Amino acid sequence: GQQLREAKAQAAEIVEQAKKRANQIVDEARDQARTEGERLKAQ
Amino acid sequence: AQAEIEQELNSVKDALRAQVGALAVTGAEKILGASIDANAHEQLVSKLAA
Repeated sequence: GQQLREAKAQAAEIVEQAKKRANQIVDEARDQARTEGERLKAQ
Repeated sequence: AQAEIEQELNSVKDALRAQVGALAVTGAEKILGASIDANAHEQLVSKLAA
């Protein structure tokens, strides 16, 4: 019972870690596209 | 970003051609050279359009 509860609690950690990688990838792509946009508009 | 580049550029072209068209109307001094011989022509075409 201890081993099965430890496995479900580790599975939730793996899903939340990949969700934080998901939010970092989409927000850095938005920020990089915005900075290249202000570069072309100032140019 | 490319749509905002073209919209900024079009606002500049519209402002430049708006001030050039506002400068060409203000040069009406050629029309200030007129006499009664062209006024008789203008009153003739004002007769023709009733």
